[PDB]
Amino acid sequence: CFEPSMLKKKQLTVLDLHPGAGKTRRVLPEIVREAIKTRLRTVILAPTRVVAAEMEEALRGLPVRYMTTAVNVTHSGTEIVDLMCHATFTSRLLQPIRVPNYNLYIMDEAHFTDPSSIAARGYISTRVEMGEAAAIFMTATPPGTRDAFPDSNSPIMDTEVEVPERAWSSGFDWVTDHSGKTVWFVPSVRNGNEIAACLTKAGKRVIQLSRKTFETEFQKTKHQEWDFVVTTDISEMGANFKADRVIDSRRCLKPVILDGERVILAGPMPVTHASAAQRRGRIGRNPNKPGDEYLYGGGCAETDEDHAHWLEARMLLDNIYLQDGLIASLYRPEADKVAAIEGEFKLRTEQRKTFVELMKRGDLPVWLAYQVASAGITYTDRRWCFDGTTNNTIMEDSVPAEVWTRHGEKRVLKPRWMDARVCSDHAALKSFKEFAAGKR
RNA sequence: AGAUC
Ligand SMILES: [Mn+2]
Repeated sequence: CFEPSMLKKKQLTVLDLHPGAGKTRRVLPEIVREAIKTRLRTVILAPTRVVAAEMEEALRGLPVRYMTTAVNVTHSGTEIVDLMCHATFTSRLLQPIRVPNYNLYIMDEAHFTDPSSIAARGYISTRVEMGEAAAIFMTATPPGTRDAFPDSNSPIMDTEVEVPERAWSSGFDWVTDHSGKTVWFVPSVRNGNEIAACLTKAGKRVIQLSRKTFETEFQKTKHQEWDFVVTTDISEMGANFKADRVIDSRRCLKPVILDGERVILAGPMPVTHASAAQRRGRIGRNPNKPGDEYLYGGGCAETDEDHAHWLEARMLLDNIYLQDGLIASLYRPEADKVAAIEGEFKLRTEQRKTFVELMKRGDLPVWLAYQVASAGITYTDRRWCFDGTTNNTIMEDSVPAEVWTRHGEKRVLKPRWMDARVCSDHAALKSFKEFAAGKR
């Protein structure tokens, strides 16, 4: 557990705190109050807007500069503590700007494998190792450890069973015979839609959660009755339910780079241990309501090296300026997930600004932005969106999607580099069509 | 699938 000793330079502390143990509502305030007392320049790193909003609740009234729109408080101007999301921190490290020389970095959910979180751990741990700063990483599953069954406030009954992943008409009576409340993690929105329809058909009350619907739908879990929450991994962090069962497919979709050539949303494939621990961690939280059960349908992923986020983290970190041209390393327990030589992705000055602008203003995925920038293409030149090979054609409703270009021509979306994330769902395609049209 | 400005 935490002690003020850990606030000295050259100390990186990983607080292994199991789900429900108090990372956000107990330990984080404790750390922040001591940093405020001792006037340490501190940044708090939340993985998501949601967790940031949860953080402000727990830090209510303390002098914290919230560098996120997810929170709106009056700032005194004397605030020495900043709060932002992992991706915001990493993006700002990429700008030609003045990053404060924070003495203390506090990262909550330090297992997050978003490429910007991985890159932030690399930068932060390198700065600690150089003697410049102190850092505290909090998670239930410290990087480098593979325990899918961490401790809990109340004992959890874990049972491996065949978990249905499609609509069913028989053979799974235990799903619907249950009279409690179930949180069911599914690999995708479309997959949860089919299961939710099947459960609704059988007379259950279902709330569905995803990135696209979380805002409006999650509050319903607080105020309406419900039998099932069917959720994507949106609910792995910063989401809590009054449930007594989790059903876990133990699968996910994850971006994968095929042959160095393109990015697909591979799967469904096994989740990591960290993600299984988070999913299981939705229950077993209430010592007054024992009896919770975790029903899971397969193993966890033994190697995450196929995940594109590892290489994308190195693309960010190779281009984050440290000191007179040094390059930060990935956080050591995770450094073996990428086999690329040191500095392989460092871009020269001009191509680097393009990569940065492609990601921030352009909102392209890291891997894609890097392909464009490293080809010498300028930010506003969108011709590559239309001149790929035929197998790069983006479909809409099984018909080649089309775009009115800045030159008043209707062209089929066929990007020179295919990254499935630009058209994996409706909002993504819409954002990329605007990009291909020259609108941002 | 997720993520930020
Ligand atoms: Mn927490």
